[PDB]
Amino acid sequence: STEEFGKILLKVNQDGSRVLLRDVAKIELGGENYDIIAEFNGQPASGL
Amino acid sequence: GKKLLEAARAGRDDEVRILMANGADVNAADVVGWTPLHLAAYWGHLEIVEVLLKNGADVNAYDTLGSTPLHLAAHFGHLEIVEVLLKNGADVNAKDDNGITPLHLAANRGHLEIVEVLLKYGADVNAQDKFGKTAFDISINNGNEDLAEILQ
Amino acid sequence: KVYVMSEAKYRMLPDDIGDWYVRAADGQMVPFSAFSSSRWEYGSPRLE
Repeated sequence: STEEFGKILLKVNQDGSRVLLRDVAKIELGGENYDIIAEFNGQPASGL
Repeated sequence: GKKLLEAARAGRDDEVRILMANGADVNAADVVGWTPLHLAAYWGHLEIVEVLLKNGADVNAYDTLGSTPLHLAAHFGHLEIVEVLLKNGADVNAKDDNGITPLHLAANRGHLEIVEVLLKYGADVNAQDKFGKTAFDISINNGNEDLAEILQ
Repeated sequence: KVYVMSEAKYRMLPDDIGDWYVRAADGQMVPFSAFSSSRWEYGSPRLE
C-alpha cells in the first residue's frame, strides 16, 4: 500500500527527527507508464 | 485437550461444549503455547470465546512469546471478543516479550473502536514497547490522524 | 555444492534467535534481540 511506502524510513536526524519517504515524495498507485490513453466514442476507456 | 484446541480453531461451537461437558482442559496449550482461547480469539470465534470463559478458561493465558488472547483480538480487529475478554478481566495493559500491548497492536492496524474500548478499560497510553514507542508514536508514523487525535 | 547453515542445536528454539549477533559499522556485536520483535501467527505451508 501507499501508506506502507510513505512511512519508509529514509533517515533519522541528529535531533532524533525522522525523514519518511512521504516527506520527499508523493506516493500513489499509477501507471507503469503513462504513454497510452484510449477513448471509446470520446469517453475514457481501456481495452485489449 | 487436543480435540478442544482443534474444535476451538474450527469454530465448532457444539463440539467445544461436548468436550467441555466431558471435561477437557480449558487451558490446554499447543506447541507455541496457544490455548483454545488464543485460538478462538485469533480466528474470530465469538461464541466459543464466551463458552470457554464461562468454563473458567484463563483469560490471561500467554503463549511462548508472552502474548495473550487480548493481543490477538485487538490486533485482528475483533471488537466484540475484545470487549468480552475485557469484561472477563483480561489485563488491558498486558505486555508480550517485546513490551507490546494490545493498544500497540490495535493502534498499529488502525482499529479505532477497539482502541476506544481498550482506553475505556484504562489502557496506558504512555506504555512503551522495547523500542520506546507508544501507540501515539505508532499513529503518527502510520500517518493515521483520526487515531492520532483519539490518543491525545 | 558448499552450504553454510547453523548447526542444528542453534536453530531449533525461538529463544535461539537472540543468540545470533551481527557486526555494526563501528565494530560492535549486536544481538538480534536488540533490533527485532517476534510473534506467533498463522500462515499457509502450501499456496495453490
